[PDB]
Amino acid sequence: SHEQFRAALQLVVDPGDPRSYLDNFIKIGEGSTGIVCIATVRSSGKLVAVKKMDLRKQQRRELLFNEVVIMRDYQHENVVEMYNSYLVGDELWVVMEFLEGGALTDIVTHTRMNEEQIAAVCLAVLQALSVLHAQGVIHRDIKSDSILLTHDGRVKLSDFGVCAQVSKEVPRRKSLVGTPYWMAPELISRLPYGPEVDIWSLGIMVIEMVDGEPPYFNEPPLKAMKMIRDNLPPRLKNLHKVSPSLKGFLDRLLVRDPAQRATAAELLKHPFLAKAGPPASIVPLMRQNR
Amino acid sequence: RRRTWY
Repeated sequence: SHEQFRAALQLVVDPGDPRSYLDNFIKIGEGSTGIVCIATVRSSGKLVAVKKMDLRKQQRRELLFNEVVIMRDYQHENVVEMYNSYLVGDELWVVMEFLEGGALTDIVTHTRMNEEQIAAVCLAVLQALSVLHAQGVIHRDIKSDSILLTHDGRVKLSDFGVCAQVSKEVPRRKSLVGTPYWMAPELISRLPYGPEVDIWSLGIMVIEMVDGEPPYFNEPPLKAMKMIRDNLPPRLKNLHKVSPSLKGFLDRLLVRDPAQRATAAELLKHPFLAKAGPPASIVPLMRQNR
Repeated sequence: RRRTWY
């Protein structure tokens, strides 16, 4: 049955083994699905990322197909580009674009972002989301860990491992999926849901960018989820530290009623995003520059 | 904890 699934994956991935053209694997990152490494392309000297996912170690093995669907069909300026997929023994390997600026998480936990920088990130994420949502793709794991940066401060959405598709025939999803603190209330309440869940999650990531942490981060995951489901929308620790424009923006995101929450396409027209700076404004926040 | 659920 593991062997059954290896065979299934093989018909869908590129033939061969990327080890034949890649040198110097170094682990840089982690997740639920598996590890992320840097590798050098032997003939060019260029660096790529390689996502390795052990088939035996997945909660829902069939979600590994998400990696291939996104590669094949949904490439975009603000979305991490995937190059090739391979079955290497008991692992799926995805060779993809290396985002050398690292994850938004390292920034969020180590410095304060100004509103020009926050708005830049939000706009980049929302440009991605509005294109994905318009095609029925829901990310389902929006958080700072999923947002990666180039060295010149460009912002890209990654880690599509738990994404899903809605359509006319499948209007809503039902799976309990994501990271507790960032999960939308209707999703925690086990209601059928759609792209709106990404918008809530982004709102939690706005709080990350302001406070350095998502709400109830000091609570156990299961208690946090309960509080998200039962209580009023979570508030900023420091409301005096946001402009009324940023507060207006967040109020459109952290709406409990999914039908009243703003959509990604609506949010692109929000006055708060007018503050967005160029990619260059993000550059000083990175570890190599701080 | 920063870990995903399925």
